[PDB]
Amino acid sequence: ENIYNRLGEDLNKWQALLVQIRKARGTFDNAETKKEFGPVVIDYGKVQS
Amino acid sequence: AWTQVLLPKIKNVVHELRITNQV
Repeated sequence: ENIYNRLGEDLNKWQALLVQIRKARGTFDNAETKKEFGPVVIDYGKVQS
Repeated sequence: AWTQVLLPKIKNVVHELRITNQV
């Protein structure tokens, strides 16, 4: 409800955040299960589903 | 010999099924 009120009657209704959400599907929804970086591996295994 | 092997060293070809944006 907060989102709906905040973006009441946008480009049509939202039309904008519905675009950046698909980009926010990043860091996510990929065959990769753990992000490596140097010697630090951060595994998002328990949350991926 | 290759044909009957299909049915001579053959490489094993493998491909996967995945899903993305729920497709």
